[PDB]
Amino acid sequence: MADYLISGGTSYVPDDGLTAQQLFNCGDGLTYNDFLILPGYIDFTADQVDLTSALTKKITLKTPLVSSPMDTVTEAGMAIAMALTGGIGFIHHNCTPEFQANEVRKVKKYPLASKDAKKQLLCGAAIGTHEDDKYRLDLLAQAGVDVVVLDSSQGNSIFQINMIKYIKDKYPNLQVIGGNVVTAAQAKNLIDAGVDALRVGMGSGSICITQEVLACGRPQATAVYKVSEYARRFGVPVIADGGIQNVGHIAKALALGASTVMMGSLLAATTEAPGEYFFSDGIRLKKYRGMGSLDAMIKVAQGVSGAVQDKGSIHKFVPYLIAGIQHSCQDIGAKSLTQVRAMMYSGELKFEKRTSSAQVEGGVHSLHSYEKRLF
Amino acid sequence: MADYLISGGTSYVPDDGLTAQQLFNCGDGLTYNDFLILPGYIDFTADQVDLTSALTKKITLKTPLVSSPMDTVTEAGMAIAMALTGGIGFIHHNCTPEFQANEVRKVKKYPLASKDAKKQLLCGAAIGTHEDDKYRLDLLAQAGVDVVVLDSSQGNSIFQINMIKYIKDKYPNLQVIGGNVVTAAQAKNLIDAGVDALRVGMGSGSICITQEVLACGRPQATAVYKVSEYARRFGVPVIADGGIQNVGHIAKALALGASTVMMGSLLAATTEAPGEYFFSDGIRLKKYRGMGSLDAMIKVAQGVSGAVQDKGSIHKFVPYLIAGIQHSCQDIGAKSLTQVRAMMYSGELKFEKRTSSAQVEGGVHSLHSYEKRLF
Amino acid sequence: MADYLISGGTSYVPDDGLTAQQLFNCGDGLTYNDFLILPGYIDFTADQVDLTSALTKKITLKTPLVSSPMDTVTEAGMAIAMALTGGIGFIHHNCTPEFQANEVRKVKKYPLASKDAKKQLLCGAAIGTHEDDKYRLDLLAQAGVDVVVLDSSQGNSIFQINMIKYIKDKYPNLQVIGGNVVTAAQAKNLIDAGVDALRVGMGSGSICITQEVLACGRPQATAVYKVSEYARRFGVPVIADGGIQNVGHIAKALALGASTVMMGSLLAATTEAPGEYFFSDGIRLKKYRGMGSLDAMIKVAQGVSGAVQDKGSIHKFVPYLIAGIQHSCQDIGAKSLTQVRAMMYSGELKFEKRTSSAQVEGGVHSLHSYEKRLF
Amino acid sequence: MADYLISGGTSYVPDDGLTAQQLFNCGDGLTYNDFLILPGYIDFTADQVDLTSALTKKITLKTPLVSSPMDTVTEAGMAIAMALTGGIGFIHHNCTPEFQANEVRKVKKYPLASKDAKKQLLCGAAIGTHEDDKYRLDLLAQAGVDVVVLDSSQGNSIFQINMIKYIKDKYPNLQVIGGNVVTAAQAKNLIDAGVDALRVGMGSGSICITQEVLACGRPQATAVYKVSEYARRFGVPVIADGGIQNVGHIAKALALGASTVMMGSLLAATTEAPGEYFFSDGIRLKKYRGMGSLDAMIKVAQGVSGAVQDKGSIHKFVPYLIAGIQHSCQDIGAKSLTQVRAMMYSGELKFEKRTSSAQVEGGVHSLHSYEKRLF
Ligand SMILES: NC(=O)c1ccc[n+]([C@@H]2O[C@H](COP(=O)([O-])OP(=O)(O)OC[C@H]3O[C@@H](n4cnc5c(N)ncnc54)[C@H](O)[C@@H]3O)[C@@H](O)[C@H]2O)c1
Ligand SMILES: NC(=O)c1ccc[n+]([C@@H]2O[C@H](COP(=O)([O-])OP(=O)(O)OC[C@H]3O[C@@H](n4cnc5c(N)ncnc54)[C@H](O)[C@@H]3O)[C@@H](O)[C@H]2O)c1
Ligand SMILES: NC(=O)c1ccc[n+]([C@@H]2O[C@H](COP(=O)([O-])OP(=O)(O)OC[C@H]3O[C@@H](n4cnc5c(N)ncnc54)[C@H](O)[C@@H]3O)[C@@H](O)[C@H]2O)c1
Ligand SMILES: NC(=O)c1ccc[n+]([C@@H]2O[C@H](COP(=O)([O-])OP(=O)(O)OC[C@H]3O[C@@H](n4cnc5c(N)ncnc54)[C@H](O)[C@@H]3O)[C@@H](O)[C@H]2O)c1
Ligand SMILES: O=c1[nH]cnc2c1ncn2[C@@H]1O[C@H](COP(=O)(O)O)[C@@H](O)[C@H]1O
Ligand SMILES: O=c1[nH]cnc2c1ncn2[C@@H]1O[C@H](COP(=O)(O)O)[C@@H](O)[C@H]1O
Ligand SMILES: O=c1[nH]cnc2c1ncn2[C@@H]1O[C@H](COP(=O)(O)O)[C@@H](O)[C@H]1O
Ligand SMILES: O=c1[nH]cnc2c1ncn2[C@@H]1O[C@H](COP(=O)(O)O)[C@@H](O)[C@H]1O
Repeated sequence: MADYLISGGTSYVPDDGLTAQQLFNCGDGLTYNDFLILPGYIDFTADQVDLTSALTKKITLKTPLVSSPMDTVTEAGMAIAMALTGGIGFIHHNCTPEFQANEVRKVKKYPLASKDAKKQLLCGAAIGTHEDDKYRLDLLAQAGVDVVVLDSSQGNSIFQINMIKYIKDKYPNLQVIGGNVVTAAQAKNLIDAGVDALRVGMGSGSICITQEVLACGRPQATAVYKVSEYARRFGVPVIADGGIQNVGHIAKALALGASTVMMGSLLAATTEAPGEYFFSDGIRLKKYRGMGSLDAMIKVAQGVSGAVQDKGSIHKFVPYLIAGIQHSCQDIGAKSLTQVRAMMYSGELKFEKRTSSAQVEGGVHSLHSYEKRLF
Repeated sequence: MADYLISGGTSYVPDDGLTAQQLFNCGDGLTYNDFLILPGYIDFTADQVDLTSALTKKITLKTPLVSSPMDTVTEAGMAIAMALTGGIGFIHHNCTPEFQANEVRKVKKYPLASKDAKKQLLCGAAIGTHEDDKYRLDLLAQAGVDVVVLDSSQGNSIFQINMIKYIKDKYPNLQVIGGNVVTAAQAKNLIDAGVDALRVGMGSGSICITQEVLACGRPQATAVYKVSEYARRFGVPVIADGGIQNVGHIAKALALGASTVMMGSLLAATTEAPGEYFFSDGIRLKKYRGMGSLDAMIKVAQGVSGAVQDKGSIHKFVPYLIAGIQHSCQDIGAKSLTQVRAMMYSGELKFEKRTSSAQVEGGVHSLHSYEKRLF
Repeated sequence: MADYLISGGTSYVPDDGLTAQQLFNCGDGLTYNDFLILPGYIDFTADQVDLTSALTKKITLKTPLVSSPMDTVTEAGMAIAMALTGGIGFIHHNCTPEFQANEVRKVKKYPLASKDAKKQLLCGAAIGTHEDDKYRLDLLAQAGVDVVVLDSSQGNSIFQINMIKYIKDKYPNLQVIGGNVVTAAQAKNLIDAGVDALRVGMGSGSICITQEVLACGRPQATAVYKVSEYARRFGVPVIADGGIQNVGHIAKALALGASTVMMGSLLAATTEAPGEYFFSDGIRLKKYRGMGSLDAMIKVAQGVSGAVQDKGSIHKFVPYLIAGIQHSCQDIGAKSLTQVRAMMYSGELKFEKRTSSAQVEGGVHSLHSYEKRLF
Repeated sequence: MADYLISGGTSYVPDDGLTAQQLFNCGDGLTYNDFLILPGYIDFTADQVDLTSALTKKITLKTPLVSSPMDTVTEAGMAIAMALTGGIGFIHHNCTPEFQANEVRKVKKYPLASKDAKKQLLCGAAIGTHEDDKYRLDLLAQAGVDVVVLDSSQGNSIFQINMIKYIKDKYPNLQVIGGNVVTAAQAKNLIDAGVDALRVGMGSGSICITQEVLACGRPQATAVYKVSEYARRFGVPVIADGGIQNVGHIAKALALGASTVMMGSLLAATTEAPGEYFFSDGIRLKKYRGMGSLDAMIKVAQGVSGAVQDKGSIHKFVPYLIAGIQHSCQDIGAKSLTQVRAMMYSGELKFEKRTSSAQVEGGVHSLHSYEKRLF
């Protein structure tokens, strides 16, 4: 009878909110803490949200947290902790090739464990783009790296396209990560070159000053939406880096179309981070450089050198991140991240822009003094 | 792997077209032959499209074609033909009450057959709104009418609300058809009164001049969309009358949210139409009056008296109408009318506005002479 | 110095007009005689405009005029005249398979000549979609047809995708024409199936009533723009049929992104058209049926049967069409049709919408009596 | 074949971003750090970007960095350093005429060297507008100044037009710099007066308070776009001053249509700056006054007096600025500044607006403490 015969299954569900296409075609450069996600319907508990998310076309992870190839964030002790909790790591290329191959060998021998066909835990390693970096890839492949990141500030070079053509005939089983891209044109110029997964976002890092120096980049959330919108046409996941201070930005990045979220500062200064601790004004903190900083080794500095206070160990930290992600996906109303992105591209999951006074009341306000403890 | 993990099930499906909400909020008064439906995907043959569509909250028909309570369109010989091919009829109230009760008795004794629980074919009968028309309803209920139409040019009266309150306590099993409404406010003021199904559209009849005389009404397709949009919130089907010359307007009316389509001129001058034929200039044609014409029996004329050439019998005519509806629902890409409306309200089924030169090339053009034969 | 150092090469060139993307995102359903092309700069004569335009991914023609597979427009005597003047023909499938294979054999044995590698003039032949039409393709391939048209009113069926998968492994050198499509979604669902060239436009034929009957289709010029916009992403030409009464609509269709223009009524009633002439009211005219008319051989009629007055022979007619196309491309300001489409997609070639009174003064007006002779 | 015959040369290149005309017609007053430039395609190294940019209609420089005629920024020791690294200087007019003529004589006798026909390095000198300043120009022409700046807060006076008419008949080979203009109307009222190059921007200086005092001016980037848009119609370069703290604003100013960038505070407190150093709270800093400050020599103050910490010498500083400009032009994707402006006015180079939270994450964030070293 009529209660099914008019529409069928779908109830009314009023039209409060903006969809993602309506939000990112107003022209404004929205970042993470500039919009938010409207809630939906809950019919499931929090702990039964599966965070299965693809890294490349062939590589699938159990949780979408991947780390960033920076010489103060990832080495072997980092990648074992990221892969052991279900993510993946990327050993930086700011060292000698035998050192990077040694560390990839170290992590590859060694619950949600993210292991390959031969039951060893996964590992990635970023390479450069210059001609001498073809020798690094042949040392990383002998140690058996599973995925490589063509680490560059600008991903639309003829050099990176030539490197992708160099990899996709000498190693047909190896997965490559093209980047960095922010616009859909340079997404096109890499997906036709054979990239298995893009890496979106330039300028919005916690240490990047390349928007302040080179006048280039774009706001982060618009990049994550408008590259993933193009990249799902060809079945290519994207990776969002930079701009993450908290678990809310991870949920926003996953909701806008990113598959995994790459984090630099939020995993910096852990126990598994390279380097060691030192004290400044009584606060235990570990230093955190950028790749384009002039502490890399007439040159321009696309980054700064700084320090971050510690946050303990990762095995007590990324459980908080994954628990925050499933609570956010509960309040959104989807049982998986795939269902989050399906509800977003289907127009069901609706967003809303957030003004400046709305931002300053979204946080902590109207208190004399507070202490913010997250877990 | 990634081909499911980004979106899942839903492919890309580019964003060509306007949805119905984007189409009917431009402000323009679009009618039937002023927009059209963009096609979709076919994975089914034409003849397996089921046209099951609700008439009221309790009454379900097998095909959405219902007839109009006009004294030159429906009597017993009409209603047996409409119910016998799966629709329903409405015996007009432009006669004495014993005549209408006699004809409803005649049709109720007497494939897709539209029969009740006691296996007799369904029948409706329109009543007035004045106080003496309470005696007509008590004669039609003794003959056992299944649904009644509160036939009025303006459906938001206190008189019609009082008649609905009079019916919904003396006959709790009887179904009522409130109308005519064109705006969502008078949809609200009847659905809270207890109407089982609305009847949308004033002024857009083939013989109505009440837009030209009383300056009231609205364009038909916008009425059918904006009342059905309100009426599906409460599980109330709507009926669209007027403006139909062809099977294309039936498909457009069903796609915009109407459940059944009421037709006056397209079933006028059939063999089962009341009256008899006469010849004028060698063309066999049967006359067709309007209810608000001054040939009803200081008064204003809300209708004209005219004539329509014949179209044979209904049992060879409504097979053409239902075959046109399933071909249109094939080209749209939905297996049922319920799926058509679900794709429309879900934003999947997309429309496009059509300009004046687009209308004049949509029909027949650039020929010396042609003959248009439909079946 | 500064006259080159500010911009370089590009002069000012003020911003009068609308680009094609700005024109076909206002939402309106623009057809051919509803907009027009703003002129540009001339630095070349008319006769040195080359009309080289691709039919499929592999087939290239010398002039973009192709004919339509209709049983009153194309047979062998038509296809020899179309191929002999540089176009191509498509022998209709409204006959027995041995008759169509015989006529394709007849045209394949037999200046701008459009010939293959073996120096015989090209020929196409439309096939159906049903299972028994697999036997027609194997008879047309023995006679050596160069391209086939999957002739259908709706090109997004599972049946046509299955036919394309059936052709693209049994005949890897054969070219297929998918259609008919009007929206970019069904362009996607065929280009991934392996179509070499799309055929855009439904409803806008000179004899189609399928917008008036099945409530489906879209205005023609918006279809030609929005499918070619999607189809040039994958290097797939499109073919525009219907809506052409004159050489102006051919120039508008080629400017919006179509590569070749398929014409039904404008080549009907020629000397090379099938059938024979007859007189009605003293005018020599030849009949012209539609495929969906009920004169094909419970069924709906998607077309009408009519007649067109004669226009002589093609060898005196298509020189007028190609001369009109190069005069239009002169006034636009591009030396080739490829340069027309490059100027259109680059935003250089600008358009302007045209209102109803602008249409009625664009034609002939303010005269007592006139005679319109075109060549 | 078809891969060239549809469009030709131009690939798809999706439509992500806003062009400059779409950006500066939203009405908002965008400045430098309020939008940014989307990247493009790289097929060239950084060091082969030529920064050849015109100063006037006749004067061409090798790098677009010019200095500002302020009595604490430019004297002879400044202009030799600016011209020696390829730019040009402007000796201020806040002194006696014999002193300015002496210093212009000093700089004119005395790699990318910016030299005239007689192989001496170029020099400019600003003059006033009052009647006694006609005597300054006749002393500067005897020492042989190559270009003069009519230094004024408002460039649309009858006084400055009379001075331009006074110069362009007594010195037909001398180049004049009209300014300051911010709107296209006062660009028109000077270009018809005979200006060889405009000087755009009022109020947006690092020491100007004339927006806070005289309620006049406009945001800087909109001025640089909307005067250069008018000025390239007549082949007139523009010079952008004020609002520059970094090399990113230089790249944004050059991308919006400026030919050279005039900088006041970014070259203040160098070794070649006039005056001498002093210490305040342990930081070596040199004072930096404004021309409209009441330290010029009932009057209103259009400027403030302040101080800037040192940045070393220019011969180690402007190599950083030019290296930042060619890295920015690499990431944009153009081999020259002329190609940057050609891609901008052609609609190829696309921009994007940047919100407030996008600005606060574009810089350094989420760190405990950092040190920002640029080279
Ligand atoms: N958030 C971001 O995306 C971002 C932004 C800025 C910097 N960074 C980091 O800063 C690091 C350095 O940035 P980068 O791109 O300048 O490093 P890079 O060494 O890859 O680039 C150096 C320059 O050389 C050019 N190049 C590439 N291949 C070349 C070749 N064969 N020959 C000559 N030149 C070649 C590049 O165009 C570039 O201008 C990167 O590792 C990146 O991770 C990241
Ligand atoms: N397409 C349309 O919707 C449309 C438009 C115009 C006319 N019509 C047809 O024309 C016919 C006549 O139209 P109508 O509405 O004027 O018929 P009606 O007899 O119902 O209305 C007559 C007038 O009396 C008023 N009325 C209702 N109840 C009353 C009561 N107890 N006491 C006093 N006045 C009362 C009504 O407001 C109306 O002004 C209708 O049967 C209708 O079918 C239809
Ligand atoms: N301008 C246009 O695009 C246009 C519009 C209308 C009609 N036409 C012409 O009208 C002709 C007839 O139109 P048509 O599409 O109905 O012809 P058709 O025979 O191809 O279609 C007949 C119906 O059968 C279905 N079909 C396809 N394959 C099938 C299969 N194996 N089994 C069962 N059903 C199958 C189709 O969906 C369709 O509903 C066409 O040749 C076309 O050229 C063209
Ligand atoms: N970013 C900027 O554009 C900006 C803004 C404010 C101030 N400034 C600086 O401040 C300095 C002083 O500004 P200013 O324009 O007031 O200096 P000014 O001496 O040129 O102007 C003084 C006033 O006299 C008027 N004037 C010009 N010629 C005159 C004449 N023959 N007779 C009488 N009056 C005449 C002017 O209109 C002005 O009101 C300028 O050197 C300028 O560089 C720059
Ligand atoms: O030196 C730099 N300048 C600008 N961006 C950088 C630099 N080094 C790394 N990045 C990017 O910053 C990301 C991490 O930033 P974060 O997550 O904000 O801390 C990395 O994944 C890189 O993409
Ligand atoms: O007299 C009248 N004036 C205006 N509308 C009328 C009149 N009589 C009937 N109608 C309406 O016209 C509809 C049928 O019109 P048609 O389908 O266009 O022929 C009926 O269902 C009534 O709603
Ligand atoms: O029967 C029909 N109904 C609707 N469209 C048709 C029919 N037959 C052919 N067509 C289309 O009409 C086109 C030619 O129409 P014309 O060029 O306007 O004369 C053909 O190429 C077909 O795509
Ligand atoms: O006194 C003043 N008030 C406002 N603007 C000034 C003044 N003096 C100089 N300017 C402008 O400020 C520009 C330099 O400012 P800056 O580059 O922001 O440091 C100069 O080129 C002048 O156009």
